[PDB]
Amino acid sequence: KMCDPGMTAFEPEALGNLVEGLDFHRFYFENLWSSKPVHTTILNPHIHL
Amino acid sequence: KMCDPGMTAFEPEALGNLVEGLDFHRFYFENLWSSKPVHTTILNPHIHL
Repeated sequence: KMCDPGMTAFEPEALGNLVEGLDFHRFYFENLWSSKPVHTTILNPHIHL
Repeated sequence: KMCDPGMTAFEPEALGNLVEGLDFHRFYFENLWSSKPVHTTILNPHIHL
């Protein structure tokens, strides 16, 4: 819901390629994240309106 | 069916050699692929007619 159907993506899992859509991240939602303790921390956020 | 009987092949599994036929890929069809979740993604396809 929070992502556009034609979402553009640059990430190390794409190996320097540009990925379009949500099909690519689905593999990580299905396999890995479906789960040991994990803590995230956001540092120095900047927002441009 | 989709491959010619005298199919030519260059691939890293051939270690820089040119492989003819389908006997070479049979080892990978029999052993490895006969099976955990795997997702393929095709990027930037170009077709020459």
